[PDB]
Amino acid sequence: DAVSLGLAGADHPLLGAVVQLPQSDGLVFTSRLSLRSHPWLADHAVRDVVIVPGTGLVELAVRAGDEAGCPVLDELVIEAPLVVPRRGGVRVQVALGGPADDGSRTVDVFSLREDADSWLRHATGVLVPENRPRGTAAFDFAAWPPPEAKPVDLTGAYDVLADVGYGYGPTFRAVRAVWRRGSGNTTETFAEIALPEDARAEAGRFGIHPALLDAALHSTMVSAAADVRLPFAWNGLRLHAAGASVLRVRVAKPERDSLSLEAVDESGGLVVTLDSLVGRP
Amino acid sequence: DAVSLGLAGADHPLLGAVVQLPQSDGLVFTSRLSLRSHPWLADHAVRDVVIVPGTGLVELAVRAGDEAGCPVLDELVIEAPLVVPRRGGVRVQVALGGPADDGSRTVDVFSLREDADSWLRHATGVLVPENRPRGTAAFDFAAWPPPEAKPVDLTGAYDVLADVGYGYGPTFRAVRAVWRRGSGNTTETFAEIALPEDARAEAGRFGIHPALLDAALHSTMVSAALPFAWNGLRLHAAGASVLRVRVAKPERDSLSLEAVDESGGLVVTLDSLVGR
Repeated sequence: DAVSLGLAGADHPLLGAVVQLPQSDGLVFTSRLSLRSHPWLADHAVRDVVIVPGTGLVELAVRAGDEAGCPVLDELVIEAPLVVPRRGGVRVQVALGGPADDGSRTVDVFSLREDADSWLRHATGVLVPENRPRGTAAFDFAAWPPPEAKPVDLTGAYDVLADVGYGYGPTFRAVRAVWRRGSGNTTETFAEIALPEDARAEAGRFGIHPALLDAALHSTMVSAAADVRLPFAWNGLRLHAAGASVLRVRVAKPERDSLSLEAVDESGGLVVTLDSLVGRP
Repeated sequence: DAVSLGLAGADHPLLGAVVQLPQSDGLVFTSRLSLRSHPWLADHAVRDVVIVPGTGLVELAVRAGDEAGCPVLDELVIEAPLVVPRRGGVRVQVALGGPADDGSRTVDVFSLREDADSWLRHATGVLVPENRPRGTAAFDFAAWPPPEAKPVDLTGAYDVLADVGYGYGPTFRAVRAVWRRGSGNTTETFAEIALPEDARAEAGRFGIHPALLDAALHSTMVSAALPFAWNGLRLHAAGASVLRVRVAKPERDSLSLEAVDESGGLVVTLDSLVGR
């Protein structure tokens, strides 16, 4: 019970408690993750090591920002994998700094393994207030699949990814269809993403289920696998509608090493936009 | 429970949890106080309002320091009283800053009532590492009561103060005997302080029970029948339940304290508590 200890409950599937820090006008979220308390984390493992996806860190950051009325993820840099131990727990912390004059806050994500004597930083970034909302998706998701987009046969793809090193279990195998359009840096990837029924109830409690956001982006790899790197730098991430479980997505390339994302729900309402994601080996 | 949520248990009767803050090398202790959870708190009330004693805030500050290797309270300035609701809880926070080159750390005590939208600060101060050898009492407590000190009949004294608006309940009525030496600004107050039966058993849970320290200092009020800045408090021994005490006045508006246990061992020294 968070409240009997003098904190508030985070009401969130990955986070335990939040407490304000009146001294700095900041706040801090606390959590303990394990494979026994969060079994579905086992469904994202890179070379058989369970690591919290980049998208899980994004969700944590945006949940913290939203607590303080700074829902926009201006920037997030992923420093070091948040390894979940195959037995035991790891203590997690999301730290939100006090507001600057523009109202922007720093956000950092830390972890402390049961064995450890020092915390490890996993991500550091900046959340900003929403000065001006978006309204509707820019891309025409109503004309679907998009004209002249060629469907990709997905048969075998998630196996070919596992071989290369990407171990997506059932929770993350959410790419239902992929179409492709264009060739070079003008490549567009379109996909339908739907979480398996096992993840559905959880999905509703997230801002966006990290597996839904991960699949939205890893559709590009699934696309390629039918003919390792991790997310490095996130820029301009906004969550527009909470708790989705099924998406239509367009993924494109602003530069040769980067992705942008727009995703809508089946009613055509915006769910997530991402200005830029840069990756690294 | 705390570990479940990503914190550590505080193992202190007035604190719930503690967590490090790697963003700042600080740490934060969290708590919820209520008269249901902490019934003895009701025994410290001013004009019918339950206030966490100033000594309570000292006890939390030093416990927070202990956590970080900064056990000595260089300074604590009390700002707004920490009111305990008659029903439902009040959220308390003790915030400890990162270390200076000193090793010294800031300490701040806040609270949040059940629907306020803002925190109130109650106390702010500085903790420092223990850089001095184990303490020796300056005063000869073994010659007791002191030469030329006069006994003070305490009959009805607590009741006097209760009409003035100091509601000391059973837990806080711990002054047992008082001797007085001198008068006005030069007076030394010598007292035997003992927690009552029920708080006495629990005293081992505290650094020093806030009622015991409160009574150590309010022996002056009892003898005569909410302070501001603490300076230079060292807790030499933990878990005391009975004291011999000398309270003196460094300045006409302040008190100083030395206290020893029944065996003569130093328990707590306090350079000054100032009123203003």
